[PDB]
Amino acid sequence: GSGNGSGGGGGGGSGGVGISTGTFNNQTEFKFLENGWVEITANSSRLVHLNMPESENYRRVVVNNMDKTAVNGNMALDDIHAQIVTPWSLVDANAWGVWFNPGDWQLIVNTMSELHLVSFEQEIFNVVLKTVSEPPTKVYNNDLTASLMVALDSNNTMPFTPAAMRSETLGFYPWKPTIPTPWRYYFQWDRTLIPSHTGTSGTPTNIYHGTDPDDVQFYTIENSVPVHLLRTGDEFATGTFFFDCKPCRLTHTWQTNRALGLPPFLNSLPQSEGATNFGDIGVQQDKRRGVTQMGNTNYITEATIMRPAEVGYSAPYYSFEASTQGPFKTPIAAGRGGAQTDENQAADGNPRYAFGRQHGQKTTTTGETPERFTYIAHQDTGRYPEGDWIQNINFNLPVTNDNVLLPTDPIGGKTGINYTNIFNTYGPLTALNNVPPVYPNGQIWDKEFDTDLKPRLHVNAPFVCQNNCPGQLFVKVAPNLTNEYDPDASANMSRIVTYSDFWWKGKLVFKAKLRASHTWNPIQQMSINVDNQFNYVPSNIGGMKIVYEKSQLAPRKLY
Amino acid sequence: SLPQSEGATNFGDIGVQQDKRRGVTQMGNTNYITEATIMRPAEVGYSAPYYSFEASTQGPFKTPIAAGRGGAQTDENQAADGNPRYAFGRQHGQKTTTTGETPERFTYIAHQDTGRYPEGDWIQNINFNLPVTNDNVLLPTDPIGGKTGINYTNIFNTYGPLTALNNVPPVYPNGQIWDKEFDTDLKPRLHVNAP
Amino acid sequence: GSGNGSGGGGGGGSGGVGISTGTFNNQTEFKFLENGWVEITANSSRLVHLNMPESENYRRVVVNNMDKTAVNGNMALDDIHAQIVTPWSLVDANAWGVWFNPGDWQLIVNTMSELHLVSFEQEIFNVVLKTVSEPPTKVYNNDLTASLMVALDSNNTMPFTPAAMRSETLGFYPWKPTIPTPWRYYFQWDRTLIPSHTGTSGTPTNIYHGTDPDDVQFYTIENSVPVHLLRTGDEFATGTFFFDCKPCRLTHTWQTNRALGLPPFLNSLPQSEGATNFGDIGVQQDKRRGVTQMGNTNYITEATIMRPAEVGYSAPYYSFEASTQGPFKTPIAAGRGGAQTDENQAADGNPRYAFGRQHGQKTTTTGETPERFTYIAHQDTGRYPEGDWIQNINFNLPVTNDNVLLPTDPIGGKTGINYTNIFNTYGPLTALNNVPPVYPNGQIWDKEFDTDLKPRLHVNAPFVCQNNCPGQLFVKVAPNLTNEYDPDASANMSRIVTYSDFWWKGKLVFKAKLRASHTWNPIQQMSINVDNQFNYVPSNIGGMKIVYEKSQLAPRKLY
Amino acid sequence: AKLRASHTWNPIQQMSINVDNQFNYVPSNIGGMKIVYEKSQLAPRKLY
DNA sequence: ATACCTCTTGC
DNA sequence: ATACCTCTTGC
DNA sequence: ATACCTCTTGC
DNA sequence: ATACCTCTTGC
DNA sequence: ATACCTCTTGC
Ligand SMILES: [Mg+2]
Ligand SMILES: [Mg+2]
Ligand SMILES: [Mg+2]
Ligand SMILES: [Mg+2]
Ligand SMILES: [Mg+2]
Ligand SMILES: [Mg+2]
Ligand SMILES: [Mg+2]
Ligand SMILES: [Mg+2]
Repeated sequence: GSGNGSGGGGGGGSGGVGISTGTFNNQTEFKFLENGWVEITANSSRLVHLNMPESENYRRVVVNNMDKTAVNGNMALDDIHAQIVTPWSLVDANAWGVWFNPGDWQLIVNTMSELHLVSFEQEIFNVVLKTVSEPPTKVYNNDLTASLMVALDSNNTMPFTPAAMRSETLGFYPWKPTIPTPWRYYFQWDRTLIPSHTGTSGTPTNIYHGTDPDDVQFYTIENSVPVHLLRTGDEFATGTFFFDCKPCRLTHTWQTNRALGLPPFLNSLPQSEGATNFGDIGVQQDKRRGVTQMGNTNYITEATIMRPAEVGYSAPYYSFEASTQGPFKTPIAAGRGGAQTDENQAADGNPRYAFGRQHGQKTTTTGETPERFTYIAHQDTGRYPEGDWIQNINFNLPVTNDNVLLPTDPIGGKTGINYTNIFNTYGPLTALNNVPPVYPNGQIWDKEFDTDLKPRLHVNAPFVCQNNCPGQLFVKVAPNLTNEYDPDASANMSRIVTYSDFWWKGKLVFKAKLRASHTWNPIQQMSINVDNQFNYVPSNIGGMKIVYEKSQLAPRKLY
Repeated sequence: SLPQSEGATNFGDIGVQQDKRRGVTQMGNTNYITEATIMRPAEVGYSAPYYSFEASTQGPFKTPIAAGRGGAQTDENQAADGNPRYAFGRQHGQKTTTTGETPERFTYIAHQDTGRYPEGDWIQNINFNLPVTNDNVLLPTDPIGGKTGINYTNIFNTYGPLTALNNVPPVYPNGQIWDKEFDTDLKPRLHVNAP
Repeated sequence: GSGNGSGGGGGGGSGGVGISTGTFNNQTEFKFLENGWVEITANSSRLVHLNMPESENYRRVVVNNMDKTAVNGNMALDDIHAQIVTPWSLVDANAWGVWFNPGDWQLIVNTMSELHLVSFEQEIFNVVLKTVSEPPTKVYNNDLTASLMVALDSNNTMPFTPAAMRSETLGFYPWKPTIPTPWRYYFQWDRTLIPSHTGTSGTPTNIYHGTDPDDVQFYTIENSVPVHLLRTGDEFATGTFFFDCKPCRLTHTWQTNRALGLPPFLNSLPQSEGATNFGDIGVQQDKRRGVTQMGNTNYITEATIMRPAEVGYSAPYYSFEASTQGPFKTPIAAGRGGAQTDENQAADGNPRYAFGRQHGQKTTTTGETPERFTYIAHQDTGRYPEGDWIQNINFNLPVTNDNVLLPTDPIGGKTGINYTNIFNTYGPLTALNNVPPVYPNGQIWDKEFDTDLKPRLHVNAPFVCQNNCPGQLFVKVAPNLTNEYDPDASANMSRIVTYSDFWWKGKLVFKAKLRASHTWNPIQQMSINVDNQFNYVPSNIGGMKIVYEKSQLAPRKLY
Repeated sequence: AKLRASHTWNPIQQMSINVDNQFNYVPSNIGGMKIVYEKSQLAPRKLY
């Protein structure tokens, strides 16, 4: 029935028991420079809460949903894999929402034309630790001398696990607390699994072989980073980090192979208004002057005519490939979009995000179903397979069935397939763009692969750091023991129930550039209205939510 | 959900409905999120036709690969496309005393797990309604062009802007060490004969 | 039902109540220098836990398992001895495992050729003390003003008790806490005990005489070291210590007397492959040219021929000798090894380690039986007695039974004995090596004897400090009293239940040298594989273990 | 070239001799010689 | 033109 | 802030 | 350590 | 006080 | 008197 004793505070220049060590700031600054450059500084802070780990051990676990895949035709459902599980927790902040609110986004997006990522740093403070002790009256006392541990993997020794890919970054609301996630990482494993269908006879091999001892790697924080111990008075801070990576644009393109170059001169123009009064080239398709890449005909049509190269490309879908560890969907860059979609035509390439209350779902809404959406980029660089086709070289037309392959004809005798599903047109002439950011649920920057050769882009984030990326930040509560402890014993050790709270504050800097009017007509711009109006404000209860928004609004020539 | 005792059957469990999990995919239609669905930043390795022979002005020739294969599902017998094979005489490794003019040989199987296991591949209809119907899926089993011993994986290709991979590794002692680059305007990102 | 009061923290430059005083680091550094020297720096930290002593007294206890020895034929089982028991606890860290993990070991061992011990220092911090107070609800409160005591025997006044000899050093896992052991030391005593056998009639004298007052020595910390008192804010640190001792090699030898020098020229060579096509010297054994140490014959054989000196030596076993205080096994240097062993032939010289979870045994395994092993060095410098023999000087052969003594003939009329059991061949020509390290359970360095003349080596560790060795570190909880205390009273004093936790961190430095290829064939190297693969990783539960590994892998000429 | 350094807790793969291959590295009683092939990228590295 | 199984008892 | 059982590997 | 809804009544 | 799996983007 | 959709490859 004691308060513990209240203990007394000694005082240095950067801290003590009853001395704050930090300052809260989650404010965003725009600073206009000469020539239309802007320096955007975004501050962000949060109160973070964290419990002691389940157990102070590292574990090696295997996951096995064999049963589900055992089904036949449920290949895609495979979740098998191995992983190391640590006692540490990770503080990840890589995600649009952590840093900006809508108002901000708006601005950026409407007035700028390109954006560069500059630097970033973070710090922790006002640390606090309390212990619970318990008729179920729970009491809480500060444990003045206990500690919080912190480690920053600046060397990037640990494997990299961006958490946004699972919606586990921090929260997006400055005024409400949040937490870090428990850290874990992939551990190697061999695995086989033969695809099958409903109609498939017997049991296609489906097994977990084990682990290529060659491929083994087991890391630990303890052995690789220096751990800091903070007490309340303590505080920690990373330096400032600078990024090396390309800029990101905020404009989208729209021309496709069809709109490149000099359109054909029309010998004949309409003479009155009306949406049926077309113009006419006025020349026999087989009599026109110009250039093609087709040696046989004399036809020259908007679809035949030569273009300098090729925007976009086509690839297989839905493709699953498989290697040593099981199958996985083959990614695309492009996505699709347009008039012939409307989220329902929604296909391959468009990404889809799913998430919780901490990241956008309405706070007050009950029921644990995740909120979702499919981002549909503005950039018209994807494909409409249905429109594709292939024909015989003789090119005698109108064309015969025997000389043409359609998205309609079935391949391999399977009805619901056609060449477009296994087609691929990437090649030296291909040209395209990087994905666009996705607010607020998009990852912001990402690490590059350590392969000898490399992707030309990643699909999860727009900024890929060329060199090293900022090291991960882990934390964890220091074990607080009871008076009984026998390491020699097999049992798990008992600890005092302990937990901690601390504030975290970060600063992320971008640099961008104002855009300027070039066309006569105005352009698209994000804006509020009666329809969405409520998405941007709390409910009479404090309901909040963050809807997704687009990024590359304005157009730009492609050529 | 974690296991509570040792034993190679005590798996852990995510503990969430596959169609209820949070996260990201590159698939606009479902709500499924599985280790195979989930989005990855890009793609290691690629898949290519085999055994492919192409032909130009001077005759046909095998189309080369970078990757090779390897792993648990091989053991030199599964040995396929990509793995290189060296053959040679006494001056270069074959036992000096051994008589008989048959060359000694081997197939180098790299350690780097960057190749493909075609059998495992598959393709399905966009509607992605599953478990899947035969009509909506193409397998390494179904025969293409009406030829039994063929399937899409033989003419498939997945190289693309997202692809990522490594250079071959050296091969002692029979590997070439360095090599000249082609005088074309555009160039290979690597050669397969030397590092 | 109070929290004690929580007390308030004052602040100096090196500490306070809510100020951390240390940094956790258990990381290992390799720093490559010019000429292939490396500086290996190994850091290591632990959370140490410690309870108040059973009693604040020094006691003088005698141990007596008379009964067991009383048996007859159970001489070896004698455990008698005297000892002082202190209230202090000892922090010992002298043991391979404290400092390196396997990964490390690997490296070292595969790429280096010799290793030197350089310096070492340690420190303690983030001290904490709590008190337990108690329906059995135990509550824990910090006692802000209580203290921890610490003493460092830099003068080496206390008798030296390396704890690894009993597996009581600290733990080997950075991520799990551990503890110090209770300190005690031998106290002199006189004792007699006549060996006997099963078949032995009556009661062989078997007694504890007492104590040669001459030989008496009783030390106390208090009277010999300065004790520091740390409070939470306090922290302590030893200087840095430098070792003076020989290097240790990481290569083993293999030639025996048989492989020294110029082999005999073969006048006749094989002409085809096959493991039966031997070569032939081609000269009558009694007609060859060369040198022996045998004046009588003319025989010259690989076993007769003279060698420059003698590798290895032979000694009695199993020998027990006895002096003033009872019997004890006579130690050997060599051990044995090879083809004719396989842990089952395992004899005299090979050492055997036994230990708990804190030191390698599987953490999850239940049941208090110790894990064990017998280290079998790679260096081929031991003997195979069975092979030995002795013969009459006349050397007329083939030899007669009357002229030869075998490992088979029984000595003293005892069946199960032969000369080799009491044999000894050490002598001026003998040559040999130091023991090799034993990871992870081996002691690392050891003190030298204060005798006028000295051992040429120790068997428990490879590094013996020539001068002084780093002083022992003791700690102990300061008595925390109740309000009642009467020193004048005979009863034991009552104390508040108190205990403490603190982190300890050390740094140990070696310096080594890279090795280089010299032979055509590759050599042995430690490596992982399917078979051992799991020894190096945690179980799905957090099971851990550390298997033993070898040290002198590569070979080296001996001559 | 550049020396490598330990980073994981577990040791890694390493080329080594043993009873099985032992003879590949030495001449026969006749002078038989041979050179077997060996691997090159033994150790692992994160890819990401 | 020999230095402790390389270069290198060099520099 | 460890030197050969003190102070004191100081001075 | 408050300046006209940011940074910034700074520089 | 984060740099490309150590020390060490140090010196 | 042409520089990457302005002024402005200026200053
Ligand atoms: Mg650093
Ligand atoms: Mg570094
Ligand atoms: Mg393997
Ligand atoms: Mg592998
Ligand atoms: Mg002193
Ligand atoms: Mg002294
Ligand atoms: Mg006497
Ligand atoms: Mg005496």
